[PDB]
Amino acid sequence: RKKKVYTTPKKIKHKHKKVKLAVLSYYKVDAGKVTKLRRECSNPTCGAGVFLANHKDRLYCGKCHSVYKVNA
Amino acid sequence: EVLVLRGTLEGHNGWVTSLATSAGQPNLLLSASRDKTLISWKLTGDDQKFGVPVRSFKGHSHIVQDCTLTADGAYALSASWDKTLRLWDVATGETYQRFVGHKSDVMSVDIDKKASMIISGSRDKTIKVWTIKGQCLATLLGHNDWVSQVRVVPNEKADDDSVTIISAGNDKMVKAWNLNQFQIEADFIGHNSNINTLTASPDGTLIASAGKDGEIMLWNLAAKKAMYTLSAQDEVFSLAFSPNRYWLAAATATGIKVFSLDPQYLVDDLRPEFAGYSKAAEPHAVSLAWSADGQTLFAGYTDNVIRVWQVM
Amino acid sequence: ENVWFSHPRRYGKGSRQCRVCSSHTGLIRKYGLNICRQCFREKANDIGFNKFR
Amino acid sequence: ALISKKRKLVADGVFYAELNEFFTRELAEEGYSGVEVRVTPTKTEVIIRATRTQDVLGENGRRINELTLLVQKRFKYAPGTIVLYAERVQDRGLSAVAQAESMKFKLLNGLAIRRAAYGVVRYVMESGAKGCEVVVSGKLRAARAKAMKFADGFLIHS
Amino acid sequence: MLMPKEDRNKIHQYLFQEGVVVAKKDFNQAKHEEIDTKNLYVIKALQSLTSKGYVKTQFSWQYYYYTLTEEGVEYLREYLNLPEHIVPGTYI
Amino acid sequence: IIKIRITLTSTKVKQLENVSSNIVKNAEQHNLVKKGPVRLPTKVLKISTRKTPNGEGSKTWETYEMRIHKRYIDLEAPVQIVKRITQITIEPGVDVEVVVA
RNA sequence: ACGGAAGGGCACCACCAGGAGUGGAGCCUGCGGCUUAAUUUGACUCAACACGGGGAAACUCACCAGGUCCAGACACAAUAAGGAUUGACAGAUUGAGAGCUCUUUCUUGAUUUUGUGGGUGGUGGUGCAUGGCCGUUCUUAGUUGGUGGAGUGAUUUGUCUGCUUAAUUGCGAUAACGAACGAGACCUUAACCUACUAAAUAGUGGUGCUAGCAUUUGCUGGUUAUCCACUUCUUAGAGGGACUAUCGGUUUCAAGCCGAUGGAAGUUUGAGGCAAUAACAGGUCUGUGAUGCCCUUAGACGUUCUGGGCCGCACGCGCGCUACACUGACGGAGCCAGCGAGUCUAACCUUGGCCGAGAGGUCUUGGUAAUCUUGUGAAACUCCGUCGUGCUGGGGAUAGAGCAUUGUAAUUAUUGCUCUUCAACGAGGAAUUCCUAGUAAGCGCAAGUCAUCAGCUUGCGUUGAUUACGUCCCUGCCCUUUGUACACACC
Ligand SMILES: [Mg+2]
Repeated sequence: RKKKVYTTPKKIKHKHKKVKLAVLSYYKVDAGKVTKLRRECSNPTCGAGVFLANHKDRLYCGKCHSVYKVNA
Repeated sequence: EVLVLRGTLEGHNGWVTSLATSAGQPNLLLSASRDKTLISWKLTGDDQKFGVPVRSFKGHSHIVQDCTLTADGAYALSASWDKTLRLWDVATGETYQRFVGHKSDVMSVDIDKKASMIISGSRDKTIKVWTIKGQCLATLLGHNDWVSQVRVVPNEKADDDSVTIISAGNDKMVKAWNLNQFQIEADFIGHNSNINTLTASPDGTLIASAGKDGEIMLWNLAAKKAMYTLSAQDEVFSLAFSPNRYWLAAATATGIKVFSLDPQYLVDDLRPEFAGYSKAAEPHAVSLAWSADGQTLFAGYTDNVIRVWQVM
Repeated sequence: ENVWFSHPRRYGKGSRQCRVCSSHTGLIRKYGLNICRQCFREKANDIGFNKFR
Repeated sequence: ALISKKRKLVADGVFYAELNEFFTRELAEEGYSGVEVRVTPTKTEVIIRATRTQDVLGENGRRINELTLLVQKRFKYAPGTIVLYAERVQDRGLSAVAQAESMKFKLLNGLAIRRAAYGVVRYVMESGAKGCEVVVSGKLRAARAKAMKFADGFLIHS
Repeated sequence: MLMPKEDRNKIHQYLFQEGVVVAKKDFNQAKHEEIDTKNLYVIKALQSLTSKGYVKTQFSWQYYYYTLTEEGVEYLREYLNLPEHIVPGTYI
Repeated sequence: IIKIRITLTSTKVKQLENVSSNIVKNAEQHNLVKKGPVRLPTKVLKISTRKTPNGEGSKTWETYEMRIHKRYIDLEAPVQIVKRITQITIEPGVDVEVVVA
């Protein structure tokens, strides 16, 4: 063992660093009541405080590790 | 095996004139002292503290000379210079029965097996044998000098045919009594000074007696002979026989000496240090007794301390 | 990440290991010793294995 | 229970070996010499043999309760069934474990090898030993390792 | 090291009420048997404490030996509980 | 009365024989039928490492021996004297187990 | 120190006289060479090469082709509760149900991220920097103070002419006297005990119940405790016994040696364990959380996961196994041991009943063990029969098909069983190893490694010899004398 040739293509890529977006916490604001958008989860361990992401006809929540899947 | 330092027990205001143990509870230790009281101890098996007293017994008006415990570990008996004996329990103090009738001090009291009767050697040259109701069933005479120490012998057989007691006074001679007939059976002569302590071996055959001249000379009352004599070269105060292994301990003036009597040599010459006390005489053990297991030996010194020596 | 220690280790030299030097080679597991060959020879007297004959 | 006596008697033998190596590593600076394990029912005990008992017994009973708790946690004992004493040494000039540790710390303090060894061996003979022998081996004062020994009296290996 | 906070408390609570941790030198041990967090979590948190002091470690026979020090008890006081509490066996 | 059994396993003969003598010594001072010490054949545990670290040198072999001595005594006694016979005989190197029946 | 110098002794790691062999054949097992992506590596005369306890499918694993993770502690600085950061459904991607990484947008939230220092780990290098351990010099008997003597001195004597011993073991002689280590003594094991201590976890005899024959009162049995008695056999505590006892013969008349008798035992009773002073650039950094110095430390030389390799074959070498047959092969029959191991929160040794040609499968049971496996009913061996001098029915290499077991996984056949295939090898050249009595040799069994694999090793028992009771001829060793231009010491 002398050195490394690295025949794999030069991938020093890292993960997404929990991508730094702007402020994202908006149910909806009117002139000043609040209505629910990006609806909550049906899990009994989730007392309606977690958003369900919609990507492509899917509903995925991040409170679970893997699967909060109630498709609509 | 060497006896070493384990701890000290401070619970008195006088010399610990007696130590006694019972096989019922290995953590119990009864201790009579010069402060007219008896202190029962509770042992925990730890460092220098070793534990705490449990019950303090009061009611004697003079020095409690000798204390003893029964087999069950509950009942206790005390011989005190107030011409009375008192029978206690370690539960709540509570003197059951007093024993009066002696015209002078009583040195040693002793309880027979199965709590049957009690013997008592006193300073009126008598050996009074008492019931547990307080009735002195028999009084024995024949001692010219006043008795210093009495004891019953431990029958190896479980009450084979009879029980016998032994006596030792300041008359340089040891008596051996059978209280079943209230008769004398053996005069043991050969002491040159006043005998102040005697002890019977747990085998029920060997008797060790010792006095002011400091010789510890042996008898076998089964054969009624004399074996030998060995000296500690100073005054000795009390003797104790190990219940399990073959040792004999002696509370001397210079300190404590434990003897391994099968090949008959000294072992270690126990000399604890008392943080000074240089100009006058050093404190010495006055009463000692082996424990039930035989791995621990308690000694009552003059300076308010019960000291424990334990084999490693 | 479910693949860090996914391989089973229930037998062979990869499961057992010396309890003193943390090695898989030269293991003595007679009488439940589970110690290295060299480490046993260091403290056989402490364990109680003496050499008579 | 319910272990064969061959596997049982092996177990407490290696239980001694684990405890002895732990106490040498922990109480190295206290002049530790050895232990013995008291196999008995009703709160079995372990006795330590170290020169400086006033350091082994810490302030207000410290330094031995932590040691007892560490043995209790490691070996899975019932609480209150293991206790630790400490009697110091019998004739510490006659023990090699005490003397080799004394050699090491004298060497660690910057003392010369000849000066540290002769002081140790003269103390062992002052302790009534029949013969003593101290050997130091390694790169002592040069890059090439040597081995110089110090003997007094006589020693038998037969 | 991630070392989540609710598991940091129970590790530090055990170091308070006992002060002695052995913790079985074997990573990914799958639920260490005194503190029911991971043994990797126990080892690295107490190593994190050791590098700044507060605890002394002795290692022998694939087992650690963590012991709380006098400088660790006063920092563990304000971190976990109130004063006038005896961590080690100093209370008799 | 109840019939019990005292079994002693040891690695030291001197620390076993006198205790078995002591066990039977507290057994005939008052009279009861003994069925005394039956000594099982001794067990020799052998471990044979080579001699060495890594295998250079002449192939020298060792043998480490652990000796096990076993005895059992079958006694019958009332319950109050079965207790304090297994408390007073506590000594290094030997384990004592008592079979109730 | 060496000598193809001399004198005195010793050694089956020397020979003699022999035995069994190895080297010749097939195989499997290490080493080299070649090959390979890698075929990891250390070790090269004794004192490397069935050695690294190294019988590697994964792991081991150190090598190769790839994919993860930080388990980079702490100190400082910067980002950062208008979010420091972690994790992930589905798809792409990937050997892959690795949110590796990307598309999307959820969650977590102050422990983290980046930078600066450091920390840690390394089966990375250096055993020619070391510790410890081992091997060897070295299966031998050697080694050193004190005081005194000799010499200017390095040094020498003591520590020796002779005899004796396994022995620097002793008798002795003596400018030495008195000592210490080594040897011996010691410890363990195998031998003898009708003597003690007593054993339903070892046996023995009688007594009860009961079976078969004979019947006449007997023989062979069974009966988990039916009961009684004992310790010859078995066990293990304390002991005894051998010290060359007695006699004869040899020597300076001593240490001793030889012969015979008695004895269980006459070689130090047999065998071990332990084992001097001094040394080796002997081996080990790949046993160690033993360790100095150098290297690496995030695309890692750390660690983990998937595959592969260590086993690859024109050839050479070392340790072995199976054979070349009739003192044998095959089929029935007899049946005879010893050393040991074996599972509580875990599947260990397995009896017995049933199914199956076998391998094996299934239902239970005993055992944490002088209790059960187990009397380990082992094998060689012994009868009876077939074979008939024929590479044959010796040999079972190589190869084909199928059935099972362990294992996540059996292909590069793990291994076991069944059928078929039926090679070389006709007693092995030069060389060369080991061995003197319950020994060589033949034979199998237990344990280590183990999940599965023993042609290996550590021990054990079965059967059991021929030849010596010597010598320095070959190879070495100890002492003395002697020569030396050698001291890295005749390489
Ligand atoms: Mg005055």
